[PDB]
Amino acid sequence: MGRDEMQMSEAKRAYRSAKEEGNRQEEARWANVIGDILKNRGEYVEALKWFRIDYDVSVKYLPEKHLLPTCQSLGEVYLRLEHFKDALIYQKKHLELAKDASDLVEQQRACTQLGRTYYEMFLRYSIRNAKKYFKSAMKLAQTLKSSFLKEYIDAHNNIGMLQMEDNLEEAKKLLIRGLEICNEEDDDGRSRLHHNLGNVYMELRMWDKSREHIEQDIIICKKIEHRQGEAKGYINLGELHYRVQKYDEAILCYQKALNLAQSMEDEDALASQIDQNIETVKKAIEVMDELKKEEQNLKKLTRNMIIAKGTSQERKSLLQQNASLDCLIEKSSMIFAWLKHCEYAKRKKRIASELCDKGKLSDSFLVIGESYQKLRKFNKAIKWYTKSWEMYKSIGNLEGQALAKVNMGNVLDSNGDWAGALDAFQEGYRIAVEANLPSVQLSALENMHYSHMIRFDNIEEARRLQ
Amino acid sequence: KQTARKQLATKAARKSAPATGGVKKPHR
Repeated sequence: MGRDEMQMSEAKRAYRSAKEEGNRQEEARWANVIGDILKNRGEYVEALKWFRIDYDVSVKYLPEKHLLPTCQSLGEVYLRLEHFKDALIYQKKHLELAKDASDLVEQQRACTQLGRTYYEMFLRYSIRNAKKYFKSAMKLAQTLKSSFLKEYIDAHNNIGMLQMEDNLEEAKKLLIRGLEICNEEDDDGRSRLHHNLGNVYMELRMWDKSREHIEQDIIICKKIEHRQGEAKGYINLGELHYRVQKYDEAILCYQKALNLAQSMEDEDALASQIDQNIETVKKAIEVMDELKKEEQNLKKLTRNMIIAKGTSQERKSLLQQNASLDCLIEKSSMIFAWLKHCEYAKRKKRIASELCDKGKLSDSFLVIGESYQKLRKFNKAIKWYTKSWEMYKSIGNLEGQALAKVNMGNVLDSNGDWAGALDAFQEGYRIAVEANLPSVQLSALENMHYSHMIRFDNIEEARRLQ
Repeated sequence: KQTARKQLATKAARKSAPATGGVKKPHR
């Protein structure tokens, strides 16, 4: 970046010169160039200034063709400023200007960018358009096919990325395939490919492999000197450490990402989400301290039951131990420490079975089944979930059956049974409505609408939202 | 999705791919 000092002076020189000679086309070409340097420096408002004046020179004196790249860059900067409506305006004008000329390549670019803006809106109808434009972009990169290599690999990248936000396996396939294409022929595409690969891996719970991939995304961003890049690589390495109970490393990676974000003038929102993450981990640390204090309390109650066995203080200390275990599963489930959750759930089931309680035993069955699903141990999860369902049947519990059915459907979905998943959601709604419990109906409706929204059924989903 | 019955969840980050060209190339 030792060359970005004079490389601006020469471009500002050429802009003032095309202004002094009335070379309108080169006024606008150099306005674009300088706006692009400003964009690559994180100066998005100041990029918008001489992207607006490039747009204006093109509209005033230049043919319509000039409007086509300028609308892209303009629509890009609005995206990085979190101005989505504003982006979409020029993004769509870009698509129009590319269709009326039918050059296909620019039509690919406009579709990739449309899919980007919609994907980014949805995390904050949107998923439908996102999938539509990402798929169209992939098809327009296949049609374009050492010619459109970048666009092809990038379209693979974006389509794989769209998959996981719950099709982890096809995302795995697409991203690994794109990386294979890269090796078949230190690139900025490998950055995002490694990035989303580590993200899907850490969703599949394989930490070390996700660690490796996130780690090289960081390294490659350090080499390219892509500051925002390694800010996102550090924020995801911090996510890795946070999900695996390593909080001090998490705050280290989050502070590093903060320093990267705060060195750019117009990356304010990323720095605010980094601050938000840092305080979330700070709060989880207190939650963990509560965990460990109640664990010590549990050790004391265990020594009290060992001494008061058969005394009828055995049952009292047993229910005290059940209460401690319930507090413990609650704290263990706020933070995402699902292994401790499984521990506490299992020990709750052992002391419910000893206490000859059907209700507590059904609850411990539900919590052990949730603990097993959140590990992505789906078969063991459905076995414990049906255990809890059939135990809730034997007693006068309709809530429990509804809960067990809904969560069982969640497991079914995440295993690839979209059909049985929604069927279980709807059965859960059946029991839910049949027992006049409002919140379980709400949750069942929420996953029903989810199942339908991910299946592109607008009418049904919009009806459930009501 | 939704688990039926205050969790502490951090925000992750994703990386989309830009379009490959919005820049203009002047003459000199």
